[PDB]
Amino acid sequence: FDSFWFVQQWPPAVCSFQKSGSCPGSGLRTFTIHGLWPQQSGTSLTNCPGSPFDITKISHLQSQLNTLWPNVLRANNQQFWSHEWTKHGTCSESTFNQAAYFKLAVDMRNNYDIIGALRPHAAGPNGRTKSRQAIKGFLKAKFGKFPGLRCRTDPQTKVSYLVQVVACFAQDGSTLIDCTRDTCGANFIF
Ligand SMILES: O=c1ccn([C@@H]2O[C@H](CO)[C@@H](O)[C@H]2OP(=O)(O)O)c(=O)[nH]1
Repeated sequence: FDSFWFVQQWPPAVCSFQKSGSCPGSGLRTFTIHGLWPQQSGTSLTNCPGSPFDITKISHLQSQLNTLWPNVLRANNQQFWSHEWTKHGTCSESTFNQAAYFKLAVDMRNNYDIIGALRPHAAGPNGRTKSRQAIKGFLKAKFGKFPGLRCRTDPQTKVSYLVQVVACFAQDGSTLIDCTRDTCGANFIF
């Protein structure tokens, strides 16, 4: 791998697309971790053969993980962590063992407070239209590099909503670099 995509999701928006059934994310008001995805030549590396998920290796992080990395779609946090490890984490296991991988995601979340970086500039979430350039600009000013913005379009109204924010890191997992791909248009609701 040559870099990482640290992906955070906005729970209310994610769950807004679940028009049927329960969705725990509907009641959260902060960005939470979706995943830490190793990258290679502009694409995500997935399903690499590696070690099976072992909860005992991250037992010391259970408090932080239940708070910062909850499953927002269903009430089963461990299943989500196991899925993320098997699908993404194994691809960077040559340098980051399971414990280090989850610790890395936690440290990244604690050091990349999106709402805190937007609130002062009147760019916090309020269900109104935001500019892609403005949001990327505020985050670049605070963190030093451009983030990636990901959006989803509502099937009924065709309105675009911000659902995830990506912070791009070099292969060392600590050096921030500019992201280069957005799925958001010029404007979206946030
Ligand atoms: O909080 C969350 C956010 C996303 N997911 C993803 O959706 C699929 C549900 O079975 C899960 O497989 C997982 O897929 P991922 O996008 O890699 O594919 C959750 O389960 N919980």
